[PDB]
Amino acid sequence: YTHIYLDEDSGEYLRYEEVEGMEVQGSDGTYPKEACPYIPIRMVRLDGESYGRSYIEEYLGDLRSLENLQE
Amino acid sequence: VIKTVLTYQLDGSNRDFNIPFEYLARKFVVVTLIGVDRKVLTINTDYRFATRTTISLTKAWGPADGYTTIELRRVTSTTDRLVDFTDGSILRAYDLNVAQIQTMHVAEEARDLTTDTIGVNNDGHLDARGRRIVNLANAVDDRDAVPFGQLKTMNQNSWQAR
Amino acid sequence: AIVKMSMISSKVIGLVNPAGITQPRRLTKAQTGDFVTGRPEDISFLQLEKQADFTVAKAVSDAIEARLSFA
Amino acid sequence: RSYDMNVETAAELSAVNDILASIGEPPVSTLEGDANADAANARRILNKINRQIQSRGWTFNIEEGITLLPDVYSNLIVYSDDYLSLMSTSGQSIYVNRGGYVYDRTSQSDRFDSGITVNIIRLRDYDEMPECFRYWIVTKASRQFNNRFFGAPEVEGVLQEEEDEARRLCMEYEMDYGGYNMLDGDAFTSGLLTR
Amino acid sequence: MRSYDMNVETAAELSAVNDILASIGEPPVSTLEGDANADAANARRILNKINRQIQSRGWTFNIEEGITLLPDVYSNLIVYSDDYLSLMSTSGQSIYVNRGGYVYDRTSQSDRFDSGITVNIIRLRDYDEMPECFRYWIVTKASRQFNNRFFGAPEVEGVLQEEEDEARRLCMEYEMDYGGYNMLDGDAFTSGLLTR
Repeated sequence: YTHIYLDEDSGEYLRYEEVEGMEVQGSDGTYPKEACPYIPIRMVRLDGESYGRSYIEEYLGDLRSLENLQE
Repeated sequence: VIKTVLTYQLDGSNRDFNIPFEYLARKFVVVTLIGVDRKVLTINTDYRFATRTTISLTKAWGPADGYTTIELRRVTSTTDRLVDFTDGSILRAYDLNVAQIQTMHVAEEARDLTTDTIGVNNDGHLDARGRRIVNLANAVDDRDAVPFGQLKTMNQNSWQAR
Repeated sequence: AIVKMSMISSKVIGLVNPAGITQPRRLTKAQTGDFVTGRPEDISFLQLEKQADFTVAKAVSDAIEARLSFA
Repeated sequence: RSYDMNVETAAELSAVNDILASIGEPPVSTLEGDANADAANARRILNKINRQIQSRGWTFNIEEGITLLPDVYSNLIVYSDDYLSLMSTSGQSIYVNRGGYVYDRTSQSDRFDSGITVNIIRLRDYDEMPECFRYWIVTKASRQFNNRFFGAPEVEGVLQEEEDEARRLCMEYEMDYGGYNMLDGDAFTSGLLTR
Repeated sequence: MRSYDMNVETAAELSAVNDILASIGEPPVSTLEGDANADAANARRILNKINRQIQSRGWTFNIEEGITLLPDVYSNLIVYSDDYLSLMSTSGQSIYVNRGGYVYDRTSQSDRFDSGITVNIIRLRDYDEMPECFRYWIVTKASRQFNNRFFGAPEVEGVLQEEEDEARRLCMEYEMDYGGYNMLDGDAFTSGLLTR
């Protein structure tokens, strides 16, 4: 498990690796809030929601109906 | 002089049973198998009318099942009359007699049921009318206000307390 | 309305005339070929007869779509 | 005058109505020792027609999730004569009457330990039927009584017409009662409306 | 149900007279204690039967949608009285039937109700309360039944058939005039579509 989080104080992202219960002393990297190499992605962003809303999400009804007809 | 119930006792395993009264139709004779609950036996499944006045049961229904009384009450409907008269009929004497019999059966059933009760009178008094209250064993317990016959022995004991 | 009519149309029901002699059990329990006793007229299938209403609905929908597209 | 007495209908007024279908006169008792050869016949025809109409299968008289409990000692279920029809809730029926007890065709066994759920039509009294079905039953009974015994042509024709009208009314009553919907409310199409 | 003689005669005398005339029977003037006529009671029976049938046909002026049938608070039983020609539900498939003499909820398999049910009921009402067109239709149908039960007269049967058809046409006209029934803004589905 690799977990990165905001520093509780006025700091940058803190990154560490947890394998089984305890972390590994070797992995203690710290990255700036700007150049984070993990880069979560989202296609359609909605306020509140953390992520999701694929493009095919809002055409799923058309797919449902067409598949029913074709079946 | 003949009651409409004639409550029975299983007294072991018995099948044949008798009724003292007379009914216009077997739809007006109910057999409620009381004992642990007010279990009632319907017709064709638990009933069998071998012949008139000789009602019989499918099995014994002995006390081992918790049933001790099978009172064979008689109830005549007051909504489904046996003979209803029409202005174009013949007026058979059998019709008039059947009508009077059913109405008398309904009233005699409603006079017998109500007469065996305890309740106040117009003066505001409830009287047992000299009807001994049998079958109340264990009477008392936290001052329940009645004895069950042990009073005789208790008073004999208290008489010779000395 | 049009999509729901199409969904109605998708369902297939085999209407067998009771006055006929064809029995569906021997139809079902039969492989390809396997001459069976019966008459074709006995077996009929329910259909959605609502066609003219479909045509007028399609015409109105096309007109509305055209005006909206121009808009 | 100003009272609301109710006259009998269960085999009492129906028998009178069947009798009046022909020139016959109204009886009163219908249970009198006098056999009367018309109250008995009219009652028989009325009861048979009632049983047939119930067995035809209708929305109100079909009970869906009825569970039948086998006798514990014998593990047998009695297929009573009152059970006009007995079909499984699923597509295929697997229960039939063997001797006088339910028999499972596929399993080839009538020893049921837990129970069964089946769509069952149980015979119910004539008075318990709706007005439409009561009228249809009475008309059918009158027509059959006439055709069997009196054989009056014009009465037979008019009673056939009235039987057709009564059947139409009962069918419309059933369609109104069911409220069946081919859209949501149907089995196959309700799922398709998941767009 | 009800016996023929229980109801008093106010305008049912005209209907009974018409029924008796459909066979030649001369018109009575009492329709009461002073009848002693076997062809008057046999006409009132037909009139009552036909009135019940016509009411059970389900016309819009006697559907009385929205009842609040109440149960006994100590027994929790509603009574499916014989007067209730047809008891149904405002929604789709109805769940109320008649077991014994009390309403039975087949889906719930229980006839014990706490608050009160709402139904689309057709409660029987006297022949007088029927409109004029419905009274004429009832009279014509009762006349046909009386004639073909007691006398015959095929030509009279045909004439009564034509009169019954005309009376039914008039009754249907009255029903459509009464209801209104606009398919737009009156329908339960299209009216919502016209919201725009």
